Amino acid sequence: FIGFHQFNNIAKLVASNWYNRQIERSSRTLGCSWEFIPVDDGWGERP
Amino acid sequence: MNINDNLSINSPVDNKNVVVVRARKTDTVFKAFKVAPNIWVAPERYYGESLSIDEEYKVDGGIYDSNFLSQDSEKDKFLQAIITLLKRINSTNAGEKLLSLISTAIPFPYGYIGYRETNYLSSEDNKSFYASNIVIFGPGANIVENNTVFYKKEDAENGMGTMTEIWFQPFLTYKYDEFYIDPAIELIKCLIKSLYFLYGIKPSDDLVIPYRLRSELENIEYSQLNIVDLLVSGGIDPKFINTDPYWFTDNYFSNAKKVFEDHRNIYETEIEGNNAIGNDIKLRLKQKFRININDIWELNLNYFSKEFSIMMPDRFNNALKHFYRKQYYKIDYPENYSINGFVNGQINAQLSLSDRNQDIINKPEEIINLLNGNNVSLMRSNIYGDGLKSTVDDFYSNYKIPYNRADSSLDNVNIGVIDNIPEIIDVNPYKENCDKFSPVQKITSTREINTNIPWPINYLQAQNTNNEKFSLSSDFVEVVSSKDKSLVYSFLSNVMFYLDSIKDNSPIDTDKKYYLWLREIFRNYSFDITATQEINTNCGINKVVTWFGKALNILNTSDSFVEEFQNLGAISLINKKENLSMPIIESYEIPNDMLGLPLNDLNEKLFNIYSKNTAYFKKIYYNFLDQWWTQYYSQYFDLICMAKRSVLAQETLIKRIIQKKLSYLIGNSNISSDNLALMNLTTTNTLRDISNESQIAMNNVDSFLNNAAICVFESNIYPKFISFMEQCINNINIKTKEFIQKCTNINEDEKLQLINQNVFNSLDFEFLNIQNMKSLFSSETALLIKEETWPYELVLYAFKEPGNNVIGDASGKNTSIEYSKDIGLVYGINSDALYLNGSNQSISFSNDFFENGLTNSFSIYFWLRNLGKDTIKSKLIGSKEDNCGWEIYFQDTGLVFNMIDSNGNEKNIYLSDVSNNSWHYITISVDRLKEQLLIFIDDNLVANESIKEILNIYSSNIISLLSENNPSYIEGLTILNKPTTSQEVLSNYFEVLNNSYIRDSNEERLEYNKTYQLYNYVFSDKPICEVKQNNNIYLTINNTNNLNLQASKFKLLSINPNKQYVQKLDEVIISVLDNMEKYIDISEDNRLQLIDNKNNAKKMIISNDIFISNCLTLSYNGKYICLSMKDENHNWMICNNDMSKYLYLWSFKP
Repeated sequence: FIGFHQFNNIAKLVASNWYNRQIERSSRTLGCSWEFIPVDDGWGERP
Repeated sequence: MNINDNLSINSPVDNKNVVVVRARKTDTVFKAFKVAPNIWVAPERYYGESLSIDEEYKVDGGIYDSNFLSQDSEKDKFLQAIITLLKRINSTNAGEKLLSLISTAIPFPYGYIGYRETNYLSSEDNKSFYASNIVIFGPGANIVENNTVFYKKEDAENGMGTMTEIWFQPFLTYKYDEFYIDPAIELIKCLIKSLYFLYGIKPSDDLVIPYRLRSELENIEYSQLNIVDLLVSGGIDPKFINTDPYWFTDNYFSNAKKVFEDHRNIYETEIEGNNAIGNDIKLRLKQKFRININDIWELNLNYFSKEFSIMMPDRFNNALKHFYRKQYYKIDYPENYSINGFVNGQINAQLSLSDRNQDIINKPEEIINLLNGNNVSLMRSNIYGDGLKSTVDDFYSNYKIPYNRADSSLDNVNIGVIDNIPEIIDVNPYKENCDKFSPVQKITSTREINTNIPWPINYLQAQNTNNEKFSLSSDFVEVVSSKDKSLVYSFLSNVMFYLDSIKDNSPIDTDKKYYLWLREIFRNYSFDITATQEINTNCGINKVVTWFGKALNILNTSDSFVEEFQNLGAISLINKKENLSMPIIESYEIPNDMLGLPLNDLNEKLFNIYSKNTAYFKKIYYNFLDQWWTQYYSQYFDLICMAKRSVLAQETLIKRIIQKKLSYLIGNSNISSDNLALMNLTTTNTLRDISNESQIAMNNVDSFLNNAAICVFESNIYPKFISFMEQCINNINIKTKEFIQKCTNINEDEKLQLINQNVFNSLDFEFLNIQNMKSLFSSETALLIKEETWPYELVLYAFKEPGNNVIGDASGKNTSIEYSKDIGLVYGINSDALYLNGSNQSISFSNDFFENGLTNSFSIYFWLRNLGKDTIKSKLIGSKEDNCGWEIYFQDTGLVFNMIDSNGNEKNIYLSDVSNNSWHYITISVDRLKEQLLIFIDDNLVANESIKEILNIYSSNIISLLSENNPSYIEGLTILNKPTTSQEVLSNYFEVLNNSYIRDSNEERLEYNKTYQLYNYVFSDKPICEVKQNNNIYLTINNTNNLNLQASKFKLLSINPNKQYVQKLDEVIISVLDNMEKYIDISEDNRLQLIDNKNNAKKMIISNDIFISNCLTLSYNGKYICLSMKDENHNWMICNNDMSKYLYLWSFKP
């Protein structure tokens, strides 16, 4: 799954099978869970 | 990690990483080892406190040993232990940053009369100085109390910063609920606090917030906690002080931020780039100031609790001495504890009790004297204080909520950069860098108080005996007036009733008789301890612990505690009902300078006042929430703790009863030696089963009492808030109306629109969010505990890496997996399935739970597809040793579930028709509380049986998946430590089943470009065939038996070449191979026909029914596909919406 990992002080986007070894909801804090935010008239800041 | 590992207590002095240094200005010297830049460990007792102290000064809960850490052997063990803990902390990015920060956090140097550092250790000859921020010692006088002290108070308060000494105790830990305290987090706490000292931000000793109302005392008195400890210690408590907006402040915060900037500036302008200074110092300083002061205030244990997945006490965690009597356990490094933390985690680590437990000093805050009518003492019980300082006096009354307002904190710490800063080598020492250390002395006052009514602490105490022989009794008065005195107090009704029913019986001789006894002992204990009843309350339905009143003597004067609690409400459980103090406000005046302003400006200026006000409301609410926590929840948490202690006391009684019976049979009986052996192993498993049951009960009292406390906030506190707020906005509304009328420069139409814009109503302050109340108690710890204690003992996962097949267990338990190297993986129902060839391939799972026993319950489930051939009985999966345990066999066309105990009693149950070479979901449920076996195949319940006749099934700790002689597929194998219900099975089965995939008749994924035959749900054995009518060709089924119509051959096609598997809502073209390739079209009569030209082919939408696993549906333009009425006789495939629902289900068979 796509997620992130610390390399030095950088958090780099990673695909890591370590996620696939995990059960579903674990904590609330995953690292492989994402949100997709489209520009929406209801929010409307300046891109 | 790269913490210095090269040290032992006998390491020679090199004057670099091993030194002998002076302690402050004293005549005393000590050996120190440098484990990291500026960070030292000094493996002896703290020098500053006498090891032998007067009896009067020994604090409650303390352990005092002058010979502890005296020997070289002990000192080394210490030094290695700390090194081990620092390694663990450094091995996680969060704690690695913490140590790195602390390393570079050197105190600010003084100026010329070049620069003079205050952080250094002096050699005895006083010609050599070693840079140190942090020095870690062993304990002071009290050997269970950790501590963090500052080298110089002044430098800790003034922004310069000061060196920090730590007193730590790696060798003892205690249990809190189900887990052992992790010394690693205990040390991280000391480390975080040193940040305050290193930065010179230590607050006044007087900056203190209310922590706990002392509801044990006759008078009104609070325990207080310094802001530093509250911010560092984590848990829930801080959420009440640290708020948005803040209802609590002090000049401390604004001033600390101020002085910090002063010092940053002195650095920026002067020290940085100054060649008279040198990199080992100025570079570190540069990093010390990359931080923000806020980052330190925001940093606490909750964060590391999460990053390290460490459990910690989350409620009043600085008051625990009052709520709890600690019992200490030895920790040996690295057998018990290593760089990964406790071996087998904080729950299941095997730690030995310390022989020191008996040396613990017991000095009660007050003593409850329970007399009778004749004024003579029946019992004397101890209540212990929290240790914190008190009052003085009431904070809430005299605190004014300010009207005018004036996650990750380690983000800005750079590990790489810091690790490249050469160590401080040439130190120019500042002479007076330290205070004479003065030890704290404390005399502990005790109150005696008399009562004719037993307090909860009385009822608790009556639940203990030191009598080797004792009897359970439900009469409290009889127990404490005992002329025995052998009686002990118990609420376990089912257990007492069972014990009585067998009183006259012939003694236990067979092992069978012991099992029948032990099992009933277990079931009855479970029934007694987990008892709950749901009731309707003011705030809802609450699941009440039934025995609560009989345990603590609360609402216990009725014949029923439950109905009395339903009657009187949540507030009736606690002793101090009205603690609230209406807060002092800042009265409301609108400036006289706005009286003549023009509209636009008047308008937008009242908008500002509007916001300030609504924010002010929020502050007030917060203040009420804090009082609730401090005054009210504190009392429910006391109830929770006492109730939990009651459960332990009862559990202990039970185990002792069991242990005596086992000990006795082993002592004198004719039971065979190795039968005794089994009995011993088995009983152990039962004692675990009893703890698991105790745990369910301790969760019950937590939910029950937490809900109650929240109900008290809605029912009692909240409405006082609402009263206060409508008086408040009624006032505000007045003053704002009076103000607007007095406005000179606006007209009358303006006044009315303005008054309207600015008016407040109740909705502006109705902040209650019940979900937020509830979410308070979900901490990282509560979550971690859920995940560690959930029913999964095995969860089998598998997937394909390049050049590798991965198989593992997700349960988070101790399960070990061993399997053939060449086992293959294939997509199953929802995931990759294991392929066992039947010949050489096997896989085995190892968990101590798997051995089962007499009293535990479990469930086994998995998906299985078997390419069924032989009828001969063959092991598939099971756990068996010495001919006990369970096995699932392949037999005939089905499975057999076999269960057999050590006495030879058996379940042998044939499950018909499981090898059709179609996937099936097998669920097996073993419930010892209901004595019930449940077996499900797919969505059906195939067997429901009593297992009262099956006793001890103890097997090996290994489950073996063999699948002898029958190549098969196995997927999602799971073992649970609890039984499964029919709702859960259905939910598991269907949830997994809709992943968007369409399936063939065997519930394998439907593939594009693969040849299938087509069947309608209503005639399941009759394939679709093609027949021509008028020089064109249609699709029907064969109702003329062997009319020798050939089964027509179908292939699904996708507009997308890359698409392999068929999914819900896909667009599809249906093709057939006859002579050439023929494609499906819809006629004008809505009858399907095979045509010549792919272009004309109709694109159909394929989908499926969520409850029919092997079937699919087909539609065009919203018109679904089905079978027509009889015609020829022939039944045509038609596109029509008016037929019976069953006719729209099809399946493809390969």
